[PDB]
Amino acid sequence: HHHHLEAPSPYSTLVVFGDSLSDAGQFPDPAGPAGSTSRFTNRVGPTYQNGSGEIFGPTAPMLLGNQLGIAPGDLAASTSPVNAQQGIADGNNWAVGGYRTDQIYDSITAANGSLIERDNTLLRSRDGYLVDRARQGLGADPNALYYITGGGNDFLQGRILNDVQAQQAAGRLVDSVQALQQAGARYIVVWLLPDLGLTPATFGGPLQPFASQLSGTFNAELTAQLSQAGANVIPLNIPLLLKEGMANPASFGLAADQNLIGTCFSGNGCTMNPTYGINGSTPDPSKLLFNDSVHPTITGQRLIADYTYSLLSAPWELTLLPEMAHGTLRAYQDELRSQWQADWENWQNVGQWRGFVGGGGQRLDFDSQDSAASGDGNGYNLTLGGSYRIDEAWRAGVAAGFYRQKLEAGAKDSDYRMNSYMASAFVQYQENRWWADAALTGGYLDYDDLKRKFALGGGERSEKGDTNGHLWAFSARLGYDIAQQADSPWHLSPFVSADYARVEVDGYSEKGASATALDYDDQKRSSKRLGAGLQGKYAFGSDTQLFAEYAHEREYEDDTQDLTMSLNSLPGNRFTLEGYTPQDHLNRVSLGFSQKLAPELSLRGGYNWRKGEDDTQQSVSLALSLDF
Repeated sequence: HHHHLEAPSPYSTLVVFGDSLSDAGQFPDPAGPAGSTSRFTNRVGPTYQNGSGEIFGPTAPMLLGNQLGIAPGDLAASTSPVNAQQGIADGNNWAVGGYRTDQIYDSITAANGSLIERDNTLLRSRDGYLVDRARQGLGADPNALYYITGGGNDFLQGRILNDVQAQQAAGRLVDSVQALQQAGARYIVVWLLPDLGLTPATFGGPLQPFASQLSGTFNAELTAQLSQAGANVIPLNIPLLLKEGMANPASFGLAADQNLIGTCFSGNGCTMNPTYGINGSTPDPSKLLFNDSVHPTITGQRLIADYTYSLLSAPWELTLLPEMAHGTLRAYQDELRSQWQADWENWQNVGQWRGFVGGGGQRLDFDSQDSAASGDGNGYNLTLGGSYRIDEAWRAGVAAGFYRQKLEAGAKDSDYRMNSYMASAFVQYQENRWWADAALTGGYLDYDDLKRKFALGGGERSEKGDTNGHLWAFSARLGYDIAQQADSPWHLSPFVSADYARVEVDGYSEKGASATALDYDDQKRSSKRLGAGLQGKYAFGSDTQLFAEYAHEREYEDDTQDLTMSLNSLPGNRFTLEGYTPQDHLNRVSLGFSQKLAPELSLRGGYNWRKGEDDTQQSVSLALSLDF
């Protein structure tokens, strides 16, 4: 039910838990305009000063939810006193600045677990997410995206001083994940803890190394526990992303000449950057990574959002790959049918081969779905074949087609290219106004160039791969000629069709092991179609003929597809996301002509138009048909 102007939007809403990394505005903003709320990142500008009247900017989950088409009201905090006083409805972001792992857990599972308190005074309180949901006979939302941060405050408060404590803290994070899973949550984004030695807070200090190694221990327990929790988690490899940013800051929109780990924008608990800091020569928070000692600036927030989005948006394109092959398979079949329609009531003599060679172009055009990217692309093909008239009423033959198809899909025009090699054996019957077709087709698929592009750092990043696949299909149809007359100049025939087609594309691993690089599972997509149609043609005296057909098909394999994958950098954490949904209806018209160039030699052309609810395919062909 997806609007075609919009990007995909798989999720009913975004529900968030965690700490200051994710808080959307639980606490009042004492130094902001009336009704302001606090987020832990820079203010929007132009002055960035406290008391300037400027609000705090957005945090990653807010930016992400927006990208994902989430209702804005959902992106607000869950328990702000400010919202209550203002009459603004509570949102789905339960993250609270200051929360340790145990508090994050309570905010999900416990009575009065969502506490907003400043200086030992309770500002506001409500029951943990699952508790409030339960008081409506509800578990988690099976269609929502869930999103969690946490662990940092455990560290700040000195509750993590050795490997054991770090592992225990990672376990408390996982407890939260499991609580949601057990409650029916089906998609959970989870942060690896950032490398805490690489924050202005500890960087270059004596705590740095112990900070870094305890961070490692935390994440190793986190990924290992999650590996065995069986929850559907999309892990964010934040530490690896940061290393990549450090090595190449300009690619993330950060200043390449600055100390991005040891200086911050605001100067709160950290060395203000002299150039881009709030009171520097040219203040610009977007040029820096850290707003204060641990909290990311607007640029960091966008990076986190874009990083999560790149992972989430991947299946919306990868799931289009089997659809490229169904596309070329169907164009291949159209080209064959065109030959049959030119041959309809007009076969070669008994015992004699009729062969053809031809080619053409095709276009694929997909509109965006809830879990599928919009995309389009051109291709070309070479097809040849031959039939042998066995008998008066029977004919058998074989055919082969080479198809080159490209597709540009997604926000950044990811570039996908495919070589399809198909062949078939077919049989035909026509006797006494009855006619019938049957075709067994096989195919090998070479996806020789797979370049996935996505927004990142105000620019774009690409990940690359190539893969293989194969397909097999059976097609049949049956009709009865309305012309009583086997020598009629025109023939007109209603028909029913049946089609099975299984396309399978092998999984593959994108090259290298960047933080954004994905490894995909095998993919398969089946089509079961029943159709009815009308075909006809008119001969203008043995030299020229025109034929056409219309068909309406029903897809019975119209379940939303899904793709299983993992980050190359985190091989033990596989997750499954939704993709292409085959629509259940398609309509086609085919036009064609045959013109004799000589006794035994016909020139033939075809045009095809296929329309589903979310796509349009087109193809044109030209062929020569000679008689042996």
